[PDB]
Amino acid sequence: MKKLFGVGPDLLGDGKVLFEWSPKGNFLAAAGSKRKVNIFDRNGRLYDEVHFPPAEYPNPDGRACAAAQMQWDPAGEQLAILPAGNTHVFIWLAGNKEVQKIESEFKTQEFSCMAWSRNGMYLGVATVKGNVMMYNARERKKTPLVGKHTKKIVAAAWNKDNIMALAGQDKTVTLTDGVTGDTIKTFHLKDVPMDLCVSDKKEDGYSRREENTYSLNINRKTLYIMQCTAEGDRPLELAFLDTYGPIMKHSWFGDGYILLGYKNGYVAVVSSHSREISEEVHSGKYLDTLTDVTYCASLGRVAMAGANCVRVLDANADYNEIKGDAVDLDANQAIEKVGWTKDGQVLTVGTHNGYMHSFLASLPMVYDFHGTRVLYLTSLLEMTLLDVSRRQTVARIELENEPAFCGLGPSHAAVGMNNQAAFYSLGEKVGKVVQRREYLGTITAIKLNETQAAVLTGGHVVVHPISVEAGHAPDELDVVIPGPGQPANITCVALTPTFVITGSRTGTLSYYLSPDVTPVNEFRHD
Repeated sequence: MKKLFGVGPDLLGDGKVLFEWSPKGNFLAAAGSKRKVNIFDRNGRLYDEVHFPPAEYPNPDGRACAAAQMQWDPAGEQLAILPAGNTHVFIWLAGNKEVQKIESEFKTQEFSCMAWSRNGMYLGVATVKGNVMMYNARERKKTPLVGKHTKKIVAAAWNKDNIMALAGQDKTVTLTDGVTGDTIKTFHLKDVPMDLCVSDKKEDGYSRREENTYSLNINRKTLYIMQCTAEGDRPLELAFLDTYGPIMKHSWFGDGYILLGYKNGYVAVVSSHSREISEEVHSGKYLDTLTDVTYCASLGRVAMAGANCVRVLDANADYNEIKGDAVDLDANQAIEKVGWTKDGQVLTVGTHNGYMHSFLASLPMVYDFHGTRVLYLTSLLEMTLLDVSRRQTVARIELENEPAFCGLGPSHAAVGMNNQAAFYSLGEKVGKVVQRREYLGTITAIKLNETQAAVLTGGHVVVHPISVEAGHAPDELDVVIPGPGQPANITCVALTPTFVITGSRTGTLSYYLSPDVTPVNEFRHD
């Protein structure tokens, strides 16, 4: 991979880096030893800095993390930071930057773990005495629930059934409803778990599509799979080989698969169904240390957390160490948490002494084709007009605006965060700022030709020659193809020099011989 961004022990301190990505992909919150969380950007810039109050139970270990267990809800609206040794839960809003300090309603009781709902409207944060507070995102009220466990709940996860599930130190799994507040089911473990991953167990029979099968890594060696969907009520026993090491943390992923991250660098995958349950489909030695395993369920990428390096396993290619994706770091750190973006853009690597490490994955598909020339992208700052046939660089188009679209015209290239048209000429200057047209609507289907860009924005084919001279404005030069007074129905436009081909919803494939507004032909796609 190529290095995108990385922070030393300055905004984190000389400690372990624990992170979680937003599902939006534009926010990454990394917490280090010092009591500050660095919310990052898609480029890795510091989006927001939050300062914690002095903790009532400060951490005596320097090589650790200030946040006990933080996570992002799968909606991208709130960040629930849970600092270590505190009596508060910081809901960080990604919209207005304000920190919602939710005090503990259990009369100054130290929190242990939290869990985000898959729907996003529910939140359950656990204490070290087993008490779990209830918080709803849609109403902003705090509801205390006194008594769920008798000891510290190490981790917790929600499900799609709105059932609060907990992994407490009292060797119990409480499946309490998030609406009625009643314990629906209770599963008794044999020892102390440390994680809780709730995902579907697909079988060849009939199983429920909602998250109802739970899984807990017990003693960091043994994983129980109890089904609640349609079959059985017992934790179906899994026996794993002791030579592979201890599973430091499991994480359910894929089609019922289990990401068995064995602490000795071993990786296994166990399928979960009725016929064979205890078999290990994936078997291979990959590292010597595995302090963290993780999965992104969009690219099939499994990241390792070794003592010195980070190995990327491509689940699309049967968990192979792609060294073009794998990362070797300096021999003075120890990757404690490794992660992916929830949709997957950046390999996120956190070491034990504050080296924030983040690496751009396989490059995004920001490409447009106009003949053999391809307006593809090589990095988030510059896309590259590079011909496939010649493999010799034609244009390294710098993108001051965010790369979200590229309109490959023979004259210009329109880039921007789907409303800005950062028109980038491809002639005398590569990537020059021709126009910065923050359009009135989203730039849906722009089409650039030798003069104009058919900026189909707001359902209107905005047609305007991009090379606007000094003293002129493209805004008045926007020749709206379904002009003001004509209904807008075009959902794709093929701006060509011969014809401005506009694909309407009504089928009016209009053919404007003059590039502005006048047709000599109009195809009716009935």
